[PDB]
Amino acid sequence: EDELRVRHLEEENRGIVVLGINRAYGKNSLSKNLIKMLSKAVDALKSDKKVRTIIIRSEVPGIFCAGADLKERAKMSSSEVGPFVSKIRAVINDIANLPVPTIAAIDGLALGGGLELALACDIRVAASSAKMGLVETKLAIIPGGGGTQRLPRAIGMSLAKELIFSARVLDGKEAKAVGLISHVLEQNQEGDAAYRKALDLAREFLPQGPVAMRVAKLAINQGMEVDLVTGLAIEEACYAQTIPTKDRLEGLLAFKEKRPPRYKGE
Amino acid sequence: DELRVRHLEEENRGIVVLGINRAYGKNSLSKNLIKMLSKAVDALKSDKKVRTIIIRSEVPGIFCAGADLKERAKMSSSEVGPFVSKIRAVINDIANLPVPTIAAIDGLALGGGLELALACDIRVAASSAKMGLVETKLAIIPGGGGTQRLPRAIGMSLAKELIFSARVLDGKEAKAVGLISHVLEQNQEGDAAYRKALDLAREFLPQGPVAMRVAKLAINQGMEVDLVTGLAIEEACYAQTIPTKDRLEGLLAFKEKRPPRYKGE
Amino acid sequence: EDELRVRHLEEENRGIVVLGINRAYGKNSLSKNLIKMLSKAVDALKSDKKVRTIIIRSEVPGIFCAGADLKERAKMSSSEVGPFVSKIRAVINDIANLPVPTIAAIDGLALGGGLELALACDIRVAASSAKMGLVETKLAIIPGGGGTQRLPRAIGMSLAKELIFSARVLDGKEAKAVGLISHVLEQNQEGDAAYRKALDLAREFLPQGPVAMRVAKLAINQGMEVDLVTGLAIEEACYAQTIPTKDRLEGLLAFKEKRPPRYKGE
Amino acid sequence: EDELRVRHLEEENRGIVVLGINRAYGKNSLSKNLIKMLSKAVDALKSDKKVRTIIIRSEVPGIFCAGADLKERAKMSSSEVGPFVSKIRAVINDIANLPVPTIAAIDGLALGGGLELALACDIRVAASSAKMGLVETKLAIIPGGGGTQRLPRAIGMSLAKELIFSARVLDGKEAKAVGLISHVLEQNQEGDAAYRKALDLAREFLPQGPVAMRVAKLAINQGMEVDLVTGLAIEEACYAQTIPTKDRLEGLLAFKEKRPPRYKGE
Amino acid sequence: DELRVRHLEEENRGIVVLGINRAYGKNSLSKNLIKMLSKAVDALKSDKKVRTIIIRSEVPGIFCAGADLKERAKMSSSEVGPFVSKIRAVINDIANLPVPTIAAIDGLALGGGLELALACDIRVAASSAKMGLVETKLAIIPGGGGTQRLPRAIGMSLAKELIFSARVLDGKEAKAVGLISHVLEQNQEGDAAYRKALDLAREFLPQGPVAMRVAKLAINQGMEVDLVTGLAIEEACYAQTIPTKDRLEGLLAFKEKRPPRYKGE
Amino acid sequence: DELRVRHLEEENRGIVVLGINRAYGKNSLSKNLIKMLSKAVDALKSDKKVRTIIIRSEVPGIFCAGADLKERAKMSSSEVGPFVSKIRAVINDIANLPVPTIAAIDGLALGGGLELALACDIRVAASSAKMGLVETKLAIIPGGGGTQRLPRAIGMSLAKELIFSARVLDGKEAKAVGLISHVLEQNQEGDAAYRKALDLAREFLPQGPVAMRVAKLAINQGMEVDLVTGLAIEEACYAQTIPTKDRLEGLLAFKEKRPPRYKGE
Repeated sequence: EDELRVRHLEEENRGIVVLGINRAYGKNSLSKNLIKMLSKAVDALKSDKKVRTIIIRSEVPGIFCAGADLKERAKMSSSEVGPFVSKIRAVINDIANLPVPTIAAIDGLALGGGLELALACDIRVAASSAKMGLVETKLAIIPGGGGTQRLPRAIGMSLAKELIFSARVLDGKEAKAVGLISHVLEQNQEGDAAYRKALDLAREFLPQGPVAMRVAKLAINQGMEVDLVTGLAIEEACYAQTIPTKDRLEGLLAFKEKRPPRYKGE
Repeated sequence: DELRVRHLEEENRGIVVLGINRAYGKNSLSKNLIKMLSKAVDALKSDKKVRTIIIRSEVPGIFCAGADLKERAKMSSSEVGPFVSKIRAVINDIANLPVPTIAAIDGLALGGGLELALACDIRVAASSAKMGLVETKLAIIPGGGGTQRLPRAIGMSLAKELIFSARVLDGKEAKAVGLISHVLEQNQEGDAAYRKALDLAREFLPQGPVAMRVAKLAINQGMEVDLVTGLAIEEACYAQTIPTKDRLEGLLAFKEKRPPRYKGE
Repeated sequence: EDELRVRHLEEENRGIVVLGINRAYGKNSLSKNLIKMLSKAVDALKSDKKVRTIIIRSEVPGIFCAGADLKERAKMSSSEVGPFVSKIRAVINDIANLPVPTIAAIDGLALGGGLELALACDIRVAASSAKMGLVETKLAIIPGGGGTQRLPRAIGMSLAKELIFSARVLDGKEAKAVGLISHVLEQNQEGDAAYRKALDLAREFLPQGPVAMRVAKLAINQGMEVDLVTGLAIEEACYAQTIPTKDRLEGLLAFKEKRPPRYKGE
Repeated sequence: EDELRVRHLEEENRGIVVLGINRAYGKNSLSKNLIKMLSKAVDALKSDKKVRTIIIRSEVPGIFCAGADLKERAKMSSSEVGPFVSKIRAVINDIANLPVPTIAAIDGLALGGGLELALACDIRVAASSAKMGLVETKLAIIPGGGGTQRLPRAIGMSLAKELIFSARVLDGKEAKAVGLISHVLEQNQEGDAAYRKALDLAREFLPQGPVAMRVAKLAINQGMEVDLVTGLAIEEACYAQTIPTKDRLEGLLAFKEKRPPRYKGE
Repeated sequence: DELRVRHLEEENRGIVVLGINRAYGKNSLSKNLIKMLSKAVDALKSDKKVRTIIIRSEVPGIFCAGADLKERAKMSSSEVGPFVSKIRAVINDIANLPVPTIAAIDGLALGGGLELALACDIRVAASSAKMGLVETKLAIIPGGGGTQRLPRAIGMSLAKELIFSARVLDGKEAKAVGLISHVLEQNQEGDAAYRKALDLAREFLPQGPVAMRVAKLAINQGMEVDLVTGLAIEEACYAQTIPTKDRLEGLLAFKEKRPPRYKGE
Repeated sequence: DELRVRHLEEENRGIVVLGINRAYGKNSLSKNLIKMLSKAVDALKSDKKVRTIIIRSEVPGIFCAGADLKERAKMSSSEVGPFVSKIRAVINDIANLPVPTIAAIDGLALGGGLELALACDIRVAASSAKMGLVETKLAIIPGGGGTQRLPRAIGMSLAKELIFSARVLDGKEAKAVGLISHVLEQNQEGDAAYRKALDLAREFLPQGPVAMRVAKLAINQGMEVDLVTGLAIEEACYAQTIPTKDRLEGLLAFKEKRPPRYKGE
């Protein structure tokens, strides 16, 4: 539908792919079709061994993602609501599990599923003028795209509760103050400052061992959700996977030869 | 009268205030207060109209100083553990209250007092309020859930330092370590935190009663298990809002550009 | 060997034991020998009945611990690397489980296993000019001393990922900002300002009931890795161990006679 | 009134407390009034210090507990059902947490809440002609008293799913075969064979250290629901509570003096 | 034709059968069979009429021998992990199917085949059927969920012994160790397990569909978290059956003393 | 010399036997025996050639009666806990040994003795051998990890009954409740369990040593967390066998129709 663009950058950004939501007519809302294409694009990247970092952003200035489509929802029977919402929770969850580092570039409004999708990314950067929040309670529903789990985990229980309870919408500076995002930018004339920073942060990842980066992610994500001792065992298991890699040795042969390693993900 | 339960009205309709009023014992958690607190909390657990609860003190300069140190000295060792466990228990029921809860700290909050506040979803305190867990200074440990809720609320390292040092912080410091989410200058009446709490609670009033409750359950429950199980819980909680009249009124209210009229169901 | 010195301070500071890494020629790297001595000291302190607080520091200005020695590593068989790194992970984990309060005085560089050792301590104090990070990914490996677990738990998942993915090194001032350390200050002329602070902090711990302090640490460490309900049960079981102590009585007595308590452990 | 009987036995049964359900007119179903009494009797029994073992049984021949009273349920508006069922669940869980060993004597029908009640007990004894099961699915609902959790834990997930999915009722012998009960025996002329076997089993628990017995239950119940390593720290904290008991020393003293021990709790 | 998905009728209406038809390679989990399997499994997740699913083999004497050994020798080290994980993931989706699942083992079930059976809620096998995880004999380990579901199904001790020894058991032994819940003597047609499966399936058909699904969720999810969280999960699952027409029918039927007639809703 | 650690050979190569030779105390867990046991276990953790470990007593009719009472009665309150923890810690180190472990029970196995056995992967015992946890009869509770390993091994209800009644079971009863995986009639030499253990041990030897090690890790670690994390752990362990020469050998062996010859790596 062209509503979702999957670009593979080059040159200086080689190794970076970008997922851009282009559906201004719907405020980039999650229509039953946009999640299909999203779910489709996500599975594709799951196995894409070339990718080293993934940026998720919008190509519609002023808007990141307004969440689920109110229009379609009001035309859904109760027995259909649950299934559709769970579909969104699952795609958002697959995104949280992408193999490489993920960065959400919020240059605009990010509500409900929009922020939940961003919460699924490893890192979030946003313009100070961007607005985000989970307003589900004002509609007598609750965040249904993982938000009740990821928000408390990212900023703490007390603040995640207050935001969800008051269904308050924060701006870039506020989100930054509560830790919702790790970098607050000054919006530029093209309305893509968050994206530029994300790209910049991404390049910063490109020079590392592809295999080490992926298992580092796995150790962090998996370990945080089990007791520390099991987490340590998981760290050992991920570390073991970097040992028989050419890259491990290429790393050593690069510093001994005083030269930038040329990792291949092997 | 050592425990006041007020159902506010008009603009504050839906807000219930639990006020500790034991000036004589510095609002210490005596056997009696603990009993009345438990009755109060259980009754509210089943109250259908409440949309937010505020826990505060009706004695200026004092939130709650903790367990009655006098009664403790009059308990045999075999009675200590059971008693302290009753404190840990009631404080845990407060943490599980169905609706949003706000602790208004306008005075001293020590031991069980601070733990009581920790059981609340949100904490608001005056700058001049003093709070801390000084159990280690008495050769014991926080026993009202503090060893669990303090590290969870501000991180392990800071929680450990505070407990190991038995340090007491003022409102400003509490805000700085994230022990509370709102801090402000005490006012002439000595109820600044309470006034602020009231304003914050009003912000919760307009939301769907059913969704607010299951939202609380998904957060409290989900945070204590792996994320995947958490998502399943979020799914089971969301599912309960679908067949509610409220959910429909929300979509209707949105379509008729007007304020939603929620009644729970 | 004087590579790992164990000082048992006394009078005014009695109860405080200082563990000093002194391997200037190797930047306090975790050589095979060091971990062996470290493990012996840790295990010794484990059962020491007079300790009340342990401070871990370097006696080498500008260097806390550079992490795993890159020399010895480049000389290991792929089947040896794993077990070596695991020994580091294990000892660092024994430090995490020391029975009493532990403080890390970071007056110098803390990289890889060095920062991981500091993470294993209960509290971290550092100089603003001190550097620290986990740059493993740059070498196509991941943190192996527990970093993938403790870093995310201490400063949050997103920031921990950003630091590990980019392999960024922070200074004390930045570490404070992200909550990596609890106390930051300006290095003094002696180059031991973190240490002075650590010492001052440890002294705040001395007056408290020794038994209560140990089970408080047990309740917290253990409770943070399980559900809150079980954590409450743990707190109860830990509290129970303070009820039949002489110190608990002394405490209620001191309070009565309005005087300073005199604790002896039991 | 006498719908719930609490008896404090003596002579050779001193220490055994019997809780008998006596509501024949309603098949001992869990009516609003019966759950209240049960909750009161349960709450009081926790703080009870002389109790050494509790037996839950029925004063009515051929019937243990039919579960919830379908009469009241039909008169309950949808908004009242969930809260009432969670109350049955909570009380049954309190039964699961009683301090001393618990034994369910099943001399009759045990359906739904009745069986869930028996599952909250540490040990289940039943007449071979006793019938028991969770038939909620035949009513388009699910076990609501902890059955979805306790049945799978007690006899395994596969067998638990089959019983709940088919809403099958088993007899005492098939219950023993699937491990639902520990002891099964031929019913006697009195119709209280299970109860008699429970008393004998109970008497086997009396001669043991009361404190050790209690913390042992805590250690078993709590450690089973968390990772094993945390479970080991829980065992540690529980063992500690027996160390400063006079009973521990009595045990050692009784062994030396080759004579039966005389414990008193403390 | 390698994967037949049937929607039975008559007395079996509501039962869906997924049959593996690849005698060519002992129903081995080839790249194609896996893609087809995943497509069908995903399709069944949204199938709103199915009330129970049975997984079986349409090839007498063989259930599924596991991953295709021929294809494996052609994969690079970098291709193995991904492929094995795909299998582990598809087997996990089967384990998460909304309705009751029954594995009918009338033949050989090795590695992925036995792991596939472990993903089903219930297993029935002919006494002459052989099954096991022999990965260790090939210097690898069960990679389809076996190291997790086997210990959970039969216990740690027995699972390690089977995996350490890479031993193959027959239906009778599988019954003895609790690996299967139902064992029967095989028949000429070679489909005795499938026949028993259908009969068991029919036992499930009359129950409330919504209650059946949330019961399965409560059991699967609660089992992998602490008991208390598990009770909260049960509460949330039970709540979803409260506002259903089926639940009122259940009560109406009991009062009219007739068999209830459920429709999901 | 109270603990012999021998590395067998000729058909038994790869098997190491751990023998408790301390009859003057019923093989009780003395400070000294614990020190030695801990040293052996820690040494075995790096022994690159071992493929299976057997723990048994070289004293007829006795496995291990647990901690030594004589020493205990000489320890002050402050020393018991630390010592008991030391027992729990070493027994836990045994549960974590890298290779399959079999406990050969040919005699009395009480307290720490049975607990040590519970730490092994598999338990074999003579029908006449006796074992149990009688701590509660001494006013204490199992302190070697029994409160945790027993319930997990035979179920909560049974472990509670055994611990509460401080009952002693014989090999036959141990088999019936699942406490042990194999029971034999004792032989004239009084080492029937040992011979069984050796035979069972020899069945492990041919398998890929790397795969065996990571198989145990997947099983032990996966069983203590949620299934999903467990599947992730299995993936990480599976991944380690991919770049091994043993895996390739396994496939080549099959192809050339000949028994595989693994050397680890």
